[PDB]
Amino acid sequence: TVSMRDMLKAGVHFGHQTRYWNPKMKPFIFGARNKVHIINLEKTVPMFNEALAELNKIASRKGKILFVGTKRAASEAVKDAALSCDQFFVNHRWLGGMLTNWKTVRQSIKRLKDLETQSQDGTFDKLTKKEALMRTRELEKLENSLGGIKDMGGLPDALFVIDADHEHIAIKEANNLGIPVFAIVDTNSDPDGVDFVIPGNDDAIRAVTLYLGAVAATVREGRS
Amino acid sequence: SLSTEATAKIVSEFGRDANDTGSTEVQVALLTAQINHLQGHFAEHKKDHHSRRGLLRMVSQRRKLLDYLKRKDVARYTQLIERLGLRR
Amino acid sequence: PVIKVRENEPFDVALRRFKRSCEKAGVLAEVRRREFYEKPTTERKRAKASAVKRHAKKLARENARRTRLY
Amino acid sequence: TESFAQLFEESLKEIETRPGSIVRGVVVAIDKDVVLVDAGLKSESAIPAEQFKNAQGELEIQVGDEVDVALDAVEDGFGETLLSREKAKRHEAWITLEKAYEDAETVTGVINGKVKGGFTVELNGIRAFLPGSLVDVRPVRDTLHLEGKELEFKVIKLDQKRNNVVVSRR
Amino acid sequence: SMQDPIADMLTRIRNGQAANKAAVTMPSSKLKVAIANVLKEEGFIEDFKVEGDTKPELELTLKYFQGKAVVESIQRVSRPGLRIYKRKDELPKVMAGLGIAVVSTSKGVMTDRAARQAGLGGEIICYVA
Amino acid sequence: MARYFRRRKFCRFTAEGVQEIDYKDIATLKNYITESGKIVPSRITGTRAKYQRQLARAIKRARYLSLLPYTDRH
RNA sequence: AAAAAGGACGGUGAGCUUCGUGACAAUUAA
RNA sequence: CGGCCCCCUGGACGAAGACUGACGCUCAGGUGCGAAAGCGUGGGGAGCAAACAGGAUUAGAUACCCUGGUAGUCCACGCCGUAAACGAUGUCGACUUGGAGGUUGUGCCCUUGAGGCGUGGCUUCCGGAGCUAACGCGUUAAGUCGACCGCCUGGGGAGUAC
Ligand SMILES: [Mg+2]
Ligand SMILES: [Mg+2]
Ligand SMILES: [Mg+2]
Ligand SMILES: [Mg+2]
Ligand SMILES: [Mg+2]
Ligand SMILES: [Mg+2]
Ligand SMILES: [Mg+2]
Ligand SMILES: [Mg+2]
Ligand SMILES: [Mg+2]
Ligand SMILES: [Mg+2]
Ligand SMILES: [Mg+2]
Ligand SMILES: [Mg+2]
Repeated sequence: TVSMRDMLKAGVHFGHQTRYWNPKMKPFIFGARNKVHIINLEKTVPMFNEALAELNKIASRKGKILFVGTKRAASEAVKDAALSCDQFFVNHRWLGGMLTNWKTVRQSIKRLKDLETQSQDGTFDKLTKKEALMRTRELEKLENSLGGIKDMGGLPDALFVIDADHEHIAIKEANNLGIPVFAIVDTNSDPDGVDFVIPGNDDAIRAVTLYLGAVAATVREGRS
Repeated sequence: SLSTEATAKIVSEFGRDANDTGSTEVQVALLTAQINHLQGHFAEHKKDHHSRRGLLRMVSQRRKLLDYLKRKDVARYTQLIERLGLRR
Repeated sequence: PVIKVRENEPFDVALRRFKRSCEKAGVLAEVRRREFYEKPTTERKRAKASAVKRHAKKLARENARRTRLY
Repeated sequence: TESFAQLFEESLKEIETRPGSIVRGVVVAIDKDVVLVDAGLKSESAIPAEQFKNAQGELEIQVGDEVDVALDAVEDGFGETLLSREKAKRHEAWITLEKAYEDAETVTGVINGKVKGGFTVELNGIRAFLPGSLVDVRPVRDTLHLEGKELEFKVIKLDQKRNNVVVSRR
Repeated sequence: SMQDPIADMLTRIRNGQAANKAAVTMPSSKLKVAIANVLKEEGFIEDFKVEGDTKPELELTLKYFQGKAVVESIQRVSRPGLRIYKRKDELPKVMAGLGIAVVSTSKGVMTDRAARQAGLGGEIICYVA
Repeated sequence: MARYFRRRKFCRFTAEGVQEIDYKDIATLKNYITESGKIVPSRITGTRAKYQRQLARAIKRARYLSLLPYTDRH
């Protein structure tokens, strides 16, 4: 339901400097102002809407959505969005192999879940100091990164990615398993691995919130 | 490197008018004029091979145009060769 | 590099100014090049080598501003 | 909906910005080391707080404040924009000196030393030349007494190619 | 110098298909138009057009199905250095009949199937698959 | 005094689009020859290759006419 | 008459040989 | 091919056009050019320096190092026609996403400047697809093709014998 006006205010049309553009992004580039590319919104809006529909359709059939964003500017934003829609997110460093090596990272998930339980019950009495502090740091790391996927359970039904270039590793694994990919592709990004291309700004808090809000609304709608 | 007046003159007697600078007869006459001019220069400075490469290049170019001519309008050729000081 | 000592100029600072003037003129480096004789071919390589080195400095003066170390 | 061409033509006119121009940023968040500012650009800028702080170092800016900061880039910083405010303050210093030149306004400084043809003077971090015999109306034989004191000055010439401000109290 | 315009056409088609070009421009000629005219009936190209009178320009609209080149392969058979002529009984089958061979017969330029139905041989211009 | 000769490394010659620097002119040239009479590299002075060649040619002609020394040593 | 992106520091070595022939590879799966 | 100057002279490139009208590409044999060393004749001679001599080092040192030093290096006029003569990549033409620098033309725009937007030639470095045994090459291809020539078919014997 997002309108061209709101996207224009958020700076979605803004691309990167001409020094970094990828020529495969030419069809979605409207032009360059002051050596900065401008994304052609007249092509994004019809195509973005078609993606939003399919996401609603996937959410209608109990689909699982995995939001991927690692920029510290947008890390918390993605977290909040996923929490709202009871989805999953990875705000910390993407560990290689969540998707290709899922049957192994499950063990780390299992360790995380026991640590969440057995530390609240056990540490209080059996502190001893040293071991308690050690396991506490351990917990931090794991959750800080794997906290959003502890209860995910299995393979996702769709991927939502910010800055397809930065998270190229995540897209590769999703492509290997045939999981559909929805990525925000900037001018310096590679759209070859993306099944649903959304050309827009991936670096602005304003723009990223817009995108996350849009996607969050549609998925909740399908769920209901 | 030919002077402007010499180029303008040579065009007149070999071309229909002042703008027919491209006809084959004009090209041969222009080439022949420079071969004769560079001959006095090239008898001396015997080691000027770099300028000598240029002379052979116009000689080769003149050979193709004269051969091209003889193929068509044979007459024109004979008038040209008699008017110029070239054996062949 | 001709240096003239001015009034109320300490001798030590005049010598220090002399070190810079010779250094900026490259007198010591020049004499080193000309002490022995260099061969046309070799030198050319050294020059091109240093030139590639400076080109790499440029390509490292940028793009390197990314990634982490700790 | 309005055509993108017309919309972007609109957007740039309410913005009026360019690498050489000045921008009107909006303060988003105030952190210990940096301040988040939005100038309508493609990315928030984490501008260090000391740039916004006044000469005395007290926080004069609050969330939501409008700041006439200078533009540095748009995505040079790892794809992010950088903003400058000390340069805007430097511009403020230069323009008030220009007013002192034209409108005869007063700019205050300190005489730092004496040179062959006059005095070296300090104007908020700028070097100035004060002619020896034009310091004051009264022809005092020993003019050294005014060194090291805060004094008003009027700009006679401003050379950007040397950062040299020729000034006199006359 | 340019000595085989037909091979230039094959490279223009092959390179544009590999580069995902929408359209390709080239100098025009009767034979090129005739080959492009033949290409239309089998669906290898979208459309062709001719602009200009002193210096005609042949314009072909390339075709893609799933973002992939329609012309998988094309290669020259008869070349200026080596002319290839085939009798009707010996006419080659390109891409097991799924592709076509452009044959210049006495009745004009046609495909291998058209020559086979008409019982005619000729010069094998190119293989398309 | 306030002696300060900050050089932002721009082409003085380019300003005026000099079609050809002149050897005869001395004052201008001097502002680009080091005390030890050596030619300052374009890396430091920032001049374009086209004008430096004119500059180098002109200074060497001036040098022949003994308007400026080859070296300070004499 | 400055702010690192550092312009470059030349300081230097005397000499210090050769290891007999063939054999440690040895295996693969249903 | 590197001081400066003069005389004679070759090629390249650009702008706006005019003219000729396929006059083109490649090329066995052929011909010319072709670093250095070397050779012939006549000059010249500083420095440097094969050979050579002496002094060192070493078990020896017909070497490296040191002190000397002839041919040669220079000039004139001939000869030789060999080089890791290398981009180890023959020439010509077309085509196949980009980025930065260098150099050299040229068009337009409040010239507003120590500006902006194009459009040619040459050249350097990153690199996409593609290609490649890999390294790598990558619009200046080692990519996709066309025209022509040279050349290779195990190492050694041997680039040798006749
Ligand atoms: Mg031959
Ligand atoms: Mg010799
Ligand atoms: Mg001799
Ligand atoms: Mg002799
Ligand atoms: Mg001895
Ligand atoms: Mg001996
Ligand atoms: Mg010796
Ligand atoms: Mg050979
Ligand atoms: Mg060579
Ligand atoms: Mg070999
Ligand atoms: Mg490369
Ligand atoms: Mg032999």
